[PDB]
Amino acid sequence: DITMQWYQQLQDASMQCVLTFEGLTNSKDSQAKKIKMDLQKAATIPVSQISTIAGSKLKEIFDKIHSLLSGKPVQSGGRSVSVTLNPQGLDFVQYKLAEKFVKQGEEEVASHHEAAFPIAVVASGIWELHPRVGDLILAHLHKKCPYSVPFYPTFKEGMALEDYQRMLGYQVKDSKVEQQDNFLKRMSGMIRLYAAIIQLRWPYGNRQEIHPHGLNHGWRWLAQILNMEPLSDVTATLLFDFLEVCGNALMKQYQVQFWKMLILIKEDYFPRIEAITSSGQMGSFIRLKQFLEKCLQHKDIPVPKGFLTSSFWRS
Amino acid sequence: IIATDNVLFTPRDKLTVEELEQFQSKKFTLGKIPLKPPPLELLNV
Ligand SMILES: [Cl-]
Repeated sequence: DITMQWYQQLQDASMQCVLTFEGLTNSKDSQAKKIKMDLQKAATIPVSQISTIAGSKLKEIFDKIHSLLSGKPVQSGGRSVSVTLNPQGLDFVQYKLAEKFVKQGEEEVASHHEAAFPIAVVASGIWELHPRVGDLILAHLHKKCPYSVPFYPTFKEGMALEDYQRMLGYQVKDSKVEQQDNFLKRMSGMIRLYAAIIQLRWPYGNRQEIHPHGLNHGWRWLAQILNMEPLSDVTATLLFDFLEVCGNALMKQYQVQFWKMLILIKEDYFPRIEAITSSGQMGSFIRLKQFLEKCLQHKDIPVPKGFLTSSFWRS
Repeated sequence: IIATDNVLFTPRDKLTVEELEQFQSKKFTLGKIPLKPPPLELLNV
């Protein structure tokens, strides 16, 4: 109840953003469309280039976003863009930026798990400098992936099925819904990105304050899905690829309390999944078990493959 | 900006006795893991 209220706040607060720049997207002029596209363009290219191999280029993208969003001008395709005296453009760019951060976790991190970390540090620093952009990141992240709240959408009477399949996060064309394999991968990448945000912090800038969306939200998420009955394939999947990404940082921060949480899913929550899942869809639960058996006897959770190293920050 | 709570370790005080006794046990209880993060005193158990 406490979480669903907070969920609605960010949701209704994102809806207020959809209306605050009303008329900037609803226009038929040639210039009204030229501004909208040029801002939508100069606010998503930097995030698309985050697939990087050196911190030196990753900082170029960070500043390019910070300049564009703070009021300063930025280079786009052909001509330079600005936002001053574009009160709709400022609130409009925070929306398109926040969604592009999630879209990359949806169509890049799903295919390639390593890309979560360079996207997380950049999303974490902008969230730190602009907490409004971060609340918009949680808004889209939450709706596109309600399992990240976490909350399992419920079977609804009185609403159409397509509207309900939309609730579950399934991608739907006008005719039909996407498959499950393409949907489970999209959901994974979205929480691997989120599991990366709550542990990484943008190094440069000298920030006095706390992490914007701290690693505490990682503890509750695990607590909040393990105190509720698991879904057949989703839970065992999302649970694994969350611990692999944030299990190390959670072990260090919560030393024994995390191990207690790990000797519980092995002893209590694993039997919970055996009854609910048919033999046809055990592929997720088996990889959830292989992942622990190592960690439990090794007394350590491996660092996520793709974590940023010192060599990266010098490159 | 919307209200969001960001505490890494919840203080031992202000915490419910339910959640306190879960953290102090050698094993958790299924379905009652505390939502708030553990406190600073019990990270060495
Ligand atoms: Cl909360």
